[PDB]
Amino acid sequence: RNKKIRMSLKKRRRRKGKRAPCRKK
Amino acid sequence: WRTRGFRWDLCQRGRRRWVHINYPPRNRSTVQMLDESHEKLVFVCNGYIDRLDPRLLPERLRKRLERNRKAALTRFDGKLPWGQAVESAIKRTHTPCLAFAQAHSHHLLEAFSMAEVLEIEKLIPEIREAFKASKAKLAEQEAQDKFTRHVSVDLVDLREDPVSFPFTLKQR
Amino acid sequence: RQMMKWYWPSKYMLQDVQMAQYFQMQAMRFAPRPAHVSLTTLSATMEQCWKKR
Amino acid sequence: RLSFLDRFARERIKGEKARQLGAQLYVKHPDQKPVWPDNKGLLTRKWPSPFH
Amino acid sequence: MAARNPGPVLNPPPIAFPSFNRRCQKDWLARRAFAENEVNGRIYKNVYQNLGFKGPIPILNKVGQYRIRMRCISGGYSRGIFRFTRMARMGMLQLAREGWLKKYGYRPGLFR
Amino acid sequence: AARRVGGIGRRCFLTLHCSACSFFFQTSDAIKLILTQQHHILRKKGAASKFSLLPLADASLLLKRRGALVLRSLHGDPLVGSRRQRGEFAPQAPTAEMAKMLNKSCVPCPRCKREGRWEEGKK
Amino acid sequence: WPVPRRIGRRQWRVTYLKSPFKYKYALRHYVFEDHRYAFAFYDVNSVQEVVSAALGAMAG
Amino acid sequence: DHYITSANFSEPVELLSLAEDLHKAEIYTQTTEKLEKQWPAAGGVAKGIQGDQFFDVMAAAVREDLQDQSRPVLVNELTDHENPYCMKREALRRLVLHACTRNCLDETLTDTLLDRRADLQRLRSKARLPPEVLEPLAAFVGITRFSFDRRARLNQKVTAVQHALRQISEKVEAVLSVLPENFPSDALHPHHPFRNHFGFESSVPYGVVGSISMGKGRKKIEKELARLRYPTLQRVAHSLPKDLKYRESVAHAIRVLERSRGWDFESKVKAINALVEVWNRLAPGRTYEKILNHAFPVFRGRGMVKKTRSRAAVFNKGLKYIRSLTTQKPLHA
Amino acid sequence: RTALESFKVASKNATKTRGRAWSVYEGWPPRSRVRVGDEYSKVGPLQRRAFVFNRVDGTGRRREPTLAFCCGNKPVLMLSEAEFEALVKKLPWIKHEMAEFKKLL
Amino acid sequence: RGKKEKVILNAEQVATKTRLPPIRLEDRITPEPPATVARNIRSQISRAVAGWKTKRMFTYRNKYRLRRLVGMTHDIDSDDEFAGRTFVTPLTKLQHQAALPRSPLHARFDFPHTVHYDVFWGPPQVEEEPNKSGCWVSFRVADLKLSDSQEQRLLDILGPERYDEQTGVVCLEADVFPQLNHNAAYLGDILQQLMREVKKA
Amino acid sequence: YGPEAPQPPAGLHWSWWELYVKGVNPEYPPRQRMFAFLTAQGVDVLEMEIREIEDVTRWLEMSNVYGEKFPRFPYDVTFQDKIEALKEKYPLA
Amino acid sequence: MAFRYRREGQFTKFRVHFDRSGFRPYIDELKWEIMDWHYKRAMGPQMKKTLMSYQEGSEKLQYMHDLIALGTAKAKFPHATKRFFFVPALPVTIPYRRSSNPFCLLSANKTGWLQWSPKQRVPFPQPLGKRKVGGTDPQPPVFP
Amino acid sequence: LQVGRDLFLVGWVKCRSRFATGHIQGDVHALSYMRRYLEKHVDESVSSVRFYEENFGMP
Amino acid sequence: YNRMDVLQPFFLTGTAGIYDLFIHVRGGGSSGQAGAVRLAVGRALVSACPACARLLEEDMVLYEDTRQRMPKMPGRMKARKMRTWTKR
RNA sequence: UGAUUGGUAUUGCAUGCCUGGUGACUUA
RNA sequence: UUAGUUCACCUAGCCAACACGAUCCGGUUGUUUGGGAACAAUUCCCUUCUAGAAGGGUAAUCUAUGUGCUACAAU
RNA sequence: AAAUAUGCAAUCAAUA
RNA sequence: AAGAUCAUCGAAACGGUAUGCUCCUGAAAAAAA
RNA sequence: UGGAAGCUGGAAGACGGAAUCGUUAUUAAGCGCCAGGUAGUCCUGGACACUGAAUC
RNA sequence: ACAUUUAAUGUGAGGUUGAGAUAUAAUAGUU
Ligand SMILES: [Zn+2]
Repeated sequence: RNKKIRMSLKKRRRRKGKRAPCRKK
Repeated sequence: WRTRGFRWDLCQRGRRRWVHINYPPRNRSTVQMLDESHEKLVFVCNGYIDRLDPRLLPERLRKRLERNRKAALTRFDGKLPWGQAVESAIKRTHTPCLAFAQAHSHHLLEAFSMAEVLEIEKLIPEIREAFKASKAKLAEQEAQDKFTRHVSVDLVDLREDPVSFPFTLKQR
Repeated sequence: RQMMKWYWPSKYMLQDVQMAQYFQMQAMRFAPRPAHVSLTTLSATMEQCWKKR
Repeated sequence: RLSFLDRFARERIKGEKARQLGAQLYVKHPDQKPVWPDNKGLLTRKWPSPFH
Repeated sequence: MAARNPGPVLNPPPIAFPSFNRRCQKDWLARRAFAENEVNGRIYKNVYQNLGFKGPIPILNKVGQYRIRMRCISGGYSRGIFRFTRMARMGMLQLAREGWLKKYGYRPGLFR
Repeated sequence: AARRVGGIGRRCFLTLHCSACSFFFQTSDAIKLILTQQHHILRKKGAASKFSLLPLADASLLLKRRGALVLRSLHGDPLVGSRRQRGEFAPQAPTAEMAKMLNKSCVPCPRCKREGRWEEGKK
Repeated sequence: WPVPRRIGRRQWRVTYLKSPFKYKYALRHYVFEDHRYAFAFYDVNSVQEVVSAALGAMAG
Repeated sequence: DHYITSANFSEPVELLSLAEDLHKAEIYTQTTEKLEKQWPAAGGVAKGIQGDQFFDVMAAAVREDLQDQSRPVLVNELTDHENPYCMKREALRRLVLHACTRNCLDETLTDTLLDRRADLQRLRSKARLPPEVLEPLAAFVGITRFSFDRRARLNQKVTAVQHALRQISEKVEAVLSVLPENFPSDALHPHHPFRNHFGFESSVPYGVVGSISMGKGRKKIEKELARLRYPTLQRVAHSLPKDLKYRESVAHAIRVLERSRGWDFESKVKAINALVEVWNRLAPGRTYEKILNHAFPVFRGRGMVKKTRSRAAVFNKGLKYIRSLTTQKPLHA
Repeated sequence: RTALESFKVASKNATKTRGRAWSVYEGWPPRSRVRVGDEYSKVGPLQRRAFVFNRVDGTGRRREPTLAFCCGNKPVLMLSEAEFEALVKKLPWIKHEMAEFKKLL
Repeated sequence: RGKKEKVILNAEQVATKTRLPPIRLEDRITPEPPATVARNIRSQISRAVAGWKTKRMFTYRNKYRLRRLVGMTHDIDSDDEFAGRTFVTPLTKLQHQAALPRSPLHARFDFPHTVHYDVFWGPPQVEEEPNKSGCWVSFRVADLKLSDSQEQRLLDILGPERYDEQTGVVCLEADVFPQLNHNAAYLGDILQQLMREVKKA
Repeated sequence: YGPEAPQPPAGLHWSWWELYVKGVNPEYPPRQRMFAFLTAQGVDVLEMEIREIEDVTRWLEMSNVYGEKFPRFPYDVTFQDKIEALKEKYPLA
Repeated sequence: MAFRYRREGQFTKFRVHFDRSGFRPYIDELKWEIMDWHYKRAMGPQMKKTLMSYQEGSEKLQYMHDLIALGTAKAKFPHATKRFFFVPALPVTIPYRRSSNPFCLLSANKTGWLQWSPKQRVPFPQPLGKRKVGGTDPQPPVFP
Repeated sequence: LQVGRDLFLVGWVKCRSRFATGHIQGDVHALSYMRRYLEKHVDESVSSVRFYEENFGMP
Repeated sequence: YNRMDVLQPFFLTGTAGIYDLFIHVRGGGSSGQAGAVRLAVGRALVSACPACARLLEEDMVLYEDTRQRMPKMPGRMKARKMRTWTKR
């Protein structure tokens, strides 16, 4: 899907409490 | 990816057959249904058998084959990448064969060579003896099979308001 | 159950209109209502209690 | 049923197959048919078909 | 187009009596097959999960929930179908314009 | 606070803590500890399906991709599911499940070497 | 006399095209409505009377 | 519709029949009022039901049976409404529709006219108490010798009293033994030797008022489930597989299905029945464990998975193969 | 314990006639089979296993004798008694066809 | 659009033609017997072991191994267990051990509480109103008036979800059956068992 | 002439279920045949469901109007097995 | 929050699943209602015509059926000069559920029949404008 | 429009800043009610009212 | 600018520091909440001293902006945005 | 847990219903 | 309980939503098992090691058009 | 100051 | 919720096509550099 | 070539020629969020909110 | 909670009408 939505899901995980990188690698 | 099928087994390949036949044959005898009980079709045609001799292979290919085959679980189906050396090592023998098929579906079932056919012909009586023994066993087979169901224990005869009318039937 | 509740109900199971059945229903709907088993047994129990006072 | 009866009365049906099928289906009124749902599913294949 | 020979104004078909649709009949067949075989698929999955193996269940290909499609009840079309209506665009339009939804809170005067 | 990993509410859906001490970690660390402490778990329980996972008791093997990928397969993505799992249906903390598994396995706490405890969240 | 308690209004939508074929940019909305209103009786002694009134009040 | 030939169908006869039906409805309402005044329920209907006194039950049953006997049978309505409010309102509505509506506005205002009648307003708060007001409360309390229906409760009490009197003639012990309350719960049905399994039948109406199955009645399992405090899966908790793993699995499944919504009781029973046999005729769990573990080691090596060719290569390369033993158009032409 | 004993007795008595939830599992190849061939139950130069057993039906209620040929243990072809008799009847034609095809080769 | 070519069946085709039609979905409507279920399971397992495997199978097996190691599976120990078929189900046990009042004048709870349930009424309807079969009981721990240990046991047993701290209230729900009477009876039985367990503190 | 009046089960003045089961209203000779066959076999038809009644009606009609080879069920299931199951489930009173 | 009651329904409309919003459907009721409407409109007038065809033996048949069923037949005919009017009725086809609601109009029914009235000034399924309810005109169309 | 919807009247109406016109059809009682409403029950300045082209007994 | 939106009426009326402010806000965003709080503070100040509302009139503190977001339209990506129309 | 009276074959240049684009809709 | 039931043309669009005329088959219909394109190719090759549960390189072709998504801006 | 340790939406005080 | 405030590392440190191992759904998204 | 993630990244790309499109202030532009397609699947369609201008 | 067991279960052997043409005895004895 869209890169922006993928980043949004990663940010949601971070807010939930999982430290995941935001780099689009 | 859309507008495609769902089966990858078709892309894959099934069990390797002992006797290989061009199915449907270019030249074969008239197909006659063996019986109506299970709709088996029978025909006779020409088949070939291939065998591979590891000795007649290069050292590298032979060691790779041994490595793939002698492992705990056979790797790559216990074969080697196709090539001239493997083709030369493989030896093909031609022999007439008898093949069976399933009606309508027309899926190949088995292929029997002349040696197999003659041997089963010579061993026909033993087949009848084994069938007789199995038929004799069928008695106890059915006797044990008829009690294979798990049955629910339900209230066969429940009266109206059993709590308020426990009068008719009672012990002590 | 949820997946088996999509289309219309069968249109060939609709009751037919018959004059004989209409007359039968008209006659039957006036049937009398008898006294209740509870009250009959109450009378019987009253009689028994009076007998065995 | 009404449309086919009208067209049959006016002789506007050409195909004999169509005439026969429509006559067998619509000529007899439902109340007079021995079996109202005489067939179901495909028109030319009878209802309890083990092949369709 | 400004039809050169306009025809009579035809009465619309009955709402509750759709025309024959073998696709809809087969959809109903699949629905009932899934309803009947739902327990057996659960047993299959229980056995596989207990044995710890991710094996296929071919019979579900034929008697599964995923062989069922939402087809229009009044039109028979198998696209643009909502659960809240179970009918396609034209079926919904005919039902709404015939006045069968006034009782059920439909508000034709609302755009959004 | 711009990218602080707690949300505004300091959510810790993956954190687990021991009630006997102040030790706390997350679900991946719990899985790694479970794989490392097989001997203790097997001893308490007491070629074979029971011991098939023993090779994974080596730190170097786990560090190697051969073991790291097994670790990541065992510990999947509880916070990643289907796209329809959003709004009211967003994933919930599996900390309760992880704590129950740890307590039933009787794995020892690294900081106090106890047997039980291991409540959810962070103390 | 119960204590009246008004409840909000709910709605739902189903969206369809305006045409039988093509023209995806022409769309139509079907909007439905519901209303809810709550009345609370406290320390009810005349249970039969209250229930009868509540159930017989329903209209339409 | 043919012209009138017999006066039976004449309009004045119809008006007379409507008037007679309205008169019968008024007579029924008067009779109900007289019954209410003659056999009042002290303390309220709900309190009388909760107390469960013999006199209160007897009076309520007598009043209900008298009302049932006195309820008329009207000509213009096929619904024998037990509520005088409903009967009177329907009669008034029928008369209004027949000979009081000038136009659509009147046909719509009929309902407002009915609702604006003071007598109907009074009768609106005099309907019978529905069972669910107290039946769930009684079930929660744990009362099994109970019945929301007054006539049924009276029948139960009177039967118990008759049985006690049969012995009333070491005698108090026998009388108490015959008393209903002192009957063991295990002995109610042989197949369920456990207590607190049977409850009181609910008096809530059941069935389909109008359909192709208007008088079908309860189903086989529904009849049984209506007579239990709450269902249990003890029916299938026997003859489990001898294999220990399968026995544990089926026991866990039964325990979970006992507390699970979305599953019908018949569905659970059939699922257990099929699962038991499936496990019975399957191979040993330990053997399956060994075979699967040997087939799928911890680490996946190369060449351990069946090779798969591309779909386009397998199929989309033109016509190359057809499977047909008897075909008049083989691929050779 | 007493309640469970009573329930056991009642359930057994009720379910005696219809079903007792027995098991007739025997593994593959079935242990009640009849061998066909040498000590390894192999027939022919290609070493094809053969055994006769009472095959089960889809409902698991009735069984029929059947001869099964296996490439090792996997069954490839299975013949009922009627099918075997039909094949015996047809063999002379099969022999003629095989001879003709051998001459062709 | 034209007629499809007509093929005159050969004598061979007529002689080698199936005498019954293939199984249809209308026939599949009939459920699969347990014998067929077991046979299909055995065939699939045998094929997968024979070599039609996949990486998902390996991952699933590893996950199952982890579950077994943590002890959340039905595997049986070879030495601890290997070296009954009829049992009383938990709900039957609850019913059997439950104590019911002798008459409506006897109370088996003895503490303040409120019982809530929902009932649906309206004009004639063909579909039953969903979500109208559950019932619950609410009470205050202070009203229950237990010792500190018993109160702690009650709170721990009921969990934080069933405990509202603002007003010191605690609620117990029962929506396990589609019938309100059955749910109420189950709720009463579980409440009695909960009180017994609390007193065990 | 005319159809026999229905027997109310209990506390009723009519029953469409009995008429439907007997195939009197709506009239359906195939359903009448199904009712007669089940009664002869010993199955309480009134206790059966609509689904089972329709299934048996269809099976009987197919068998009558296509031959004894039909209907054909998968997994070696038989119409005799279906009839035995129905008889066991709904014994005739 | 400037317009609260205007947006009251927005939350349920947009950001809630149907299965959790509490909104009650209409399909499972209108499905039966439409068929009821069609069946009544098709059968009622024919029933009335059949009833009024003879119009002379109606009372005699009622008397005979009352004798057969009740055995008295004096409920409708106390004497020779009493007239019993027959109200047309049709079978009830929609499986309404019997409910404890004492005010339900179709729960005390026991005959499985409902009275039918040919007169209704207000048309129930009011279409929009010139549209006619489907299945209303069976006469075949005529083209120019 | 509200009055016509309640009275089941048909036809058309046309209102503007200073005038209004309309053609109404329906039952006699409904027409009389509409006439009374227009004459006496209008919440706007009504300096003049006129009725014309009255017909009865239409099929 | 949001702080000034909130606290300007105090400065305009000259009561800066005279009053302690307690605010309960819900919904919207930073600027919307600031505007709502500005309106509430102006209303509270005029209630405290009605004669001083002239100082707020010119600044337009006592104005309630009821404008709502423009609804998205069918056939449009936003309230007014659309795809790029291609000729032929 | 209540199935059915063939054709998704041509003819939108026969039509109904329904849509797109352009035009209009002024009174006292 | 609140629908522009509005009019004219573009022989504009939809017979594949449906109905209804003309005309054509009734197999120009249903059912069963599968497939329904572009991501090649050769267990891709080679090396080590008891076996890898190891290590390294090679890899063409893709006519044009419209619309969306994501990207490139300091010195 | 022995008070707090502080980011904001699209529903709900007629009940959080 | 993001774009926030604040405060660090900081310029192809951009871009993310591509690449066998891993995760989610489902009976089925397989093999593969 | 279902979607998501991770290790490596020798894929183009430095605002894009003739030409060409959207847009009336809680609008443009930016940002996130979510009902529905009754398993999974879009950057489509339909909405929601937050920041939020300039120009004749 | 107090809780083995309704009758069988033999060969190393687990695949019960075969999930199917297309070179390797690969697999469940050897090949
Ligand atoms: Zn610790």
